[PDB]
Parts: sequence; C-alpha cells; structure tokens
Amino acid sequence: FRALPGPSQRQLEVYDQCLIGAARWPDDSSKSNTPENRAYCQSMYNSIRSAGDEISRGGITSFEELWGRATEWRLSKLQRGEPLYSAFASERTSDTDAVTPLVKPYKSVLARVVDHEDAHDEIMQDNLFGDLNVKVYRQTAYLHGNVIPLNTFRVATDTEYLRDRVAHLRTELGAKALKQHLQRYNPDRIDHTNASYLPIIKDHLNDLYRQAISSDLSQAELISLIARTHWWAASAMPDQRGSAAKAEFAARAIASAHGIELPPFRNGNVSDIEAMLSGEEEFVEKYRSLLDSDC
Amino acid sequence: APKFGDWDENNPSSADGYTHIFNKV
Repeated sequence: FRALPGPSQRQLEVYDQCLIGAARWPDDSSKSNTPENRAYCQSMYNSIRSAGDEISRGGITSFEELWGRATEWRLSKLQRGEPLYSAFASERTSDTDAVTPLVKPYKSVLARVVDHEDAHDEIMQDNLFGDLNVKVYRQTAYLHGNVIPLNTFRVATDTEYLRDRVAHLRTELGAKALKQHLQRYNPDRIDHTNASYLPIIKDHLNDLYRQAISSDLSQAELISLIARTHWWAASAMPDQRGSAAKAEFAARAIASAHGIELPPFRNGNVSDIEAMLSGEEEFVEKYRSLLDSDC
Repeated sequence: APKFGDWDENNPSSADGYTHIFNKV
C-alpha cells in the first residue's frame, strides 16, 4: 500500500462544511439552516477528514472498518439515553424485512416514483385496502453475472379511495391495529434490500474500497469508484438506522484520502434516495451533477 | 382527488417517517 495525499489543505468554506451530510429535501430545506443541523454537518465534515487521514496512511484496511468509523461517528451525535441507539449501532439481520413509509419527510419521493421513466404499473393486493393500482420502481443490481433486487418503491394512485377506505378501517380495528398495518404496509412505501444479500454486498464493498485506495487511479476513475461505493452502500442500506449518513461519510472519507474535497450535495438532492432511485451506472454518470460544484 | 400521499390526513394511525424493521413472515 502506497501512502495517499490525505485531506486537502484547501478546505470547503464553513457554509459548505455545514451542509455535509444534510438531507436537503426539495420541499423542506429549513432543517439544513438550523444551528443543530449545521453543527451536525460540520462535525461530519471534520470526522470524515480525520478518517481520510487514516485511510491515507494505511490505518483503515477494509470497507467494514471504514463503516465502523462512520457508525462510531453517527452514534456519538445521538443524545445520551437515545432509545434508537441499538438500531443505529446494528446491522440488519437476515430474519428481518425493512420498510420506510413514504410520509414526511419523504413526500418529495412520491412524485419521483410516479414520474420515473422506469416505473411500472402494478396491482398491489393488500389484505385491508384490497387491490390498489401502484406505480412501482424496482431497483436492481447486477453482480457477478446475477441480478440482485434492491429497493422497491410503491406509490398508490387511487387517493380518493384510500382516504375513504382508511377512515373506514380505523374504527373497526382501532387506531392500534391500523397503525400496525401502516408501519409495514403503508400504501406508499419503500421495501428495502433483503438483508440476506448483505454478505455478498459487503464483500463487494470491500473489493471496491481496496480498488479505491490505490495510488494509480485518475481523478475521473476515482470519482466513479467513489460514486459506485456510495451507490452500493446506500442502496444496500446495511444497518437498521443511519445507513444513508454512514454511506455518505464513507464515500467522502475515501475522496478525502486522495485530497479531494467534495462539496455538499445540491439543494433538493438527498443522496441515498437518488441512489435508491437509480441503477448503478446511471448513478455513477450523474454523481458529479448531484454535487454542488458551482462557484 | 387528493395528491399522492395526501389520503392520510388527520389519521391517528399514520405511520412514522423512518425505517422500521420487522420479522420476516
């Protein structure tokens, strides 16, 4: 292993440091301007560079180790006694499914699914609402010659029926039983990559990382490898909570090890969602455009 | 008709907006 240049001595302006790691939703970038979010982001920026220092010296030898450093950072930002600590600390296990309902703060994703060039029209058969027309984005990967289904987005299009039907269901089963159904089976939701695929994806991420810490790549090849690493890590969503932050941390740390000071993602571009809504090569090709490289 | 997602108004059973984990069926 050959030492890399390490983090750039020319740093992002403080305004930009305070957007590293931000979720700049197009319908609500107010959170990115709060003092607590600016401090979280600047902390991520500094910790990324500290990890890049170590990568550049050969002190972080695997992607798993880099992800652990990102996880340690993310856990350190939780409040003392946070009940979500275990979830932010833990990989998803193969006995479980993972679901994010497309409710706030994810409402901007609804139109991205409905309007997606690669969306499909499907019929979702739900035990409470019955048959629902859905727009579906089926994210997939191809590794070692085989397809791997990743994240699946669904948005239900018969909204008048849904409002009337959900009102109905609530009284019979109790807000309790309807809420149980909606946490897992909300008509608009992301069903995430099966955790059974994490061993193979983790191995691939380790291979990408070893490639990406080589001293012989061009800047173009490095940025593509960083984009690919980000895509696989965010789309795999390895942990129960915090995967998006950890994936961005890792991608930026790898860049910083090479002296690249990547700017914040643009307003309106939430990187993990952009990854989950794209195929791999599509994402690699658009990655630079997602970053706010304007002067 | 309501916008997408806007069928879920004033519902005490609305889902919370983050990733949840469940045992496989």
